[PDB]
Amino acid sequence: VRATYTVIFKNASGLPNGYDNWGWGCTLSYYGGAMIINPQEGKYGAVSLKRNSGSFRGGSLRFDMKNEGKVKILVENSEADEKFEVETISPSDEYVTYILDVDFDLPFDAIDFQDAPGNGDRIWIKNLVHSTGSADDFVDPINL
Repeated sequence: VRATYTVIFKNASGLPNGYDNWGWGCTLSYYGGAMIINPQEGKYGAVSLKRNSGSFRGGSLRFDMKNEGKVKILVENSEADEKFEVETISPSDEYVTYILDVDFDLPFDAIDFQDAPGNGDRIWIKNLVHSTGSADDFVDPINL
C-alpha cells in the first residue's frame, strides 16, 4: 500500500535523465522549465519518452500541460510493440494538472504525448510523475 512515486521531470532543461525521445515529427525546446513540443504539421508528431531501462506498471500519470490543440496521451511496451491510449486532452491556454489512471495490461517503458489533430499545435509539459497507485489515491509530491 505504499505508493511509489517516480519523478520523471520537474522543470526541464533537456530530456529527462534516464530517458530518450523515440517519437517523431516534433521539435523540442526548453524554456520556463517546460518541455515545449512543436509538432510538424501533417506528421501527427509525438514525443515518446522512453526509459533507458526498466518499466512501469499500471498506476497513474501526473503532469502539468498547456496545449493549443488536442493531445493524446499513450503508453507503450516496446518489446510487445504494444501501444495503449490513456486519454485525450482539450486545448488549454493555461497549465492544468492531470492525474490519470493507466489501465494498460502490460508494463510500459515509454510515455507518449501526441499532436492528435496533426495540425502542428504546441504542447508544454512539466512535472511529470508516475505513481504505482490510483489517480484518486494520488498524493502529489510536487504541490507538497
